Amino acid sequence: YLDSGIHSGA
Amino acid sequence: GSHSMRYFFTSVSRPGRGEPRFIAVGYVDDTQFVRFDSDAASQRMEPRAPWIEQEGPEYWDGETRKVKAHSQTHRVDLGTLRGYYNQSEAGSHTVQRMYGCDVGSDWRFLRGYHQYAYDGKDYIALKEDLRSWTAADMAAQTTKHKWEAAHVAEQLRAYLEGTCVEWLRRYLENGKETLQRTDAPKTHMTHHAVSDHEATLRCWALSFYPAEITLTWQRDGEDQTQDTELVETRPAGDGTFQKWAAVVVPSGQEQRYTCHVQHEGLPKPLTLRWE
Amino acid sequence: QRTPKIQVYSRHPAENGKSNFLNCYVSGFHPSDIEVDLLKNGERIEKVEHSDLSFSKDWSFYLLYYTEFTPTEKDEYACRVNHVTLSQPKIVKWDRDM
Ligand SMILES: [Mg+2]
Ligand SMILES: [Mg+2]
Repeated sequence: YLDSGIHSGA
Repeated sequence: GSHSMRYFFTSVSRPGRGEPRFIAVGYVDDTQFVRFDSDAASQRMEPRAPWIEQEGPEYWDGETRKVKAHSQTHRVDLGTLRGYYNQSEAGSHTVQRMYGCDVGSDWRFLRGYHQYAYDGKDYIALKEDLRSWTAADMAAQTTKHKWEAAHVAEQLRAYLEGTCVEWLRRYLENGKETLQRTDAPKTHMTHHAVSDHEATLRCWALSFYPAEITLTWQRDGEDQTQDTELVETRPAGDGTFQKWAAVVVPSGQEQRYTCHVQHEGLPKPLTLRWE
Repeated sequence: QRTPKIQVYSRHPAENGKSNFLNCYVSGFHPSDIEVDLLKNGERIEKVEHSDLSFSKDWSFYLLYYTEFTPTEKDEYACRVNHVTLSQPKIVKWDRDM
């Protein structure tokens, strides 16, 4: 089950 | 014993035309269970183990949505990093990310991780405290400040200690027949003359799971490292692993040499001799 | 910047005349773009598959390439690998003892 918050860019 | 869930993501820019190649794979322990490949036709998260196939449409729709979100984040990051490093639009570059959680024998949270690389080198990683960041260089330090301000570690910690472990436990149950089974190495020794007075003894460990294993040689009951070769553990292609260790010995002296095999699937280590 | 390590081997201990699987495992390389062919008597084998790209703790990549094959006395099998880090393709012969 993937993390549903990977939205913060480098 | 202990267990883990891990996801691996790779994005590679394609300066000549189009968007980056994006590949994601998920594992429980040493078993791959899902994949996404931007080059594939489905454009969905796909099953790679029987025990995940039982998950219904809501699961697959959600994993697909999330993995595409991961891909867009990486795509943007490729541009951002190119800028940070003052690089040309001409070359191909790579972003890699890995994250996941470990649990112990009681299936309780043990450890979490979330780390990120640019062009094959450490860039930024969550520390084991799940609060702090290791930034490898000044570009990564810029990212670190950004992520501090956006509460990133808090969100990551919540996933790693909660959601990650909850779903790992679910998978361990649903796939118990294989995921909670150890396959002990099937072992044997081969003998290959290298002259008329010396020979290689090769100690084989085959068809084992998990991949973790130790193969050692002894001569007359003491460790032997001289004139040995140990190959890296390799996949058989059917979900199990293989390894061998070899030693060159004077012909006629084979009985001095013993191969020792340690693996989680063995109650006690095995000892092999040529004979 | 990091050259592929190569192992070529069969899934099962080989017996001539018994169908098997020919594996080429490439690992420890970066970047991920790589050319891997399996060869029979020097010619490329057509239907070769590979695993989904993954990587180790040091970020180096690994892939397994594989196809069905039948070991024989006369046929020679090999893996041919090219990568940016290599000045020319590297060929590793299959040896049933390794
Ligand atoms: Mg797009
Ligand atoms: Mg080359």
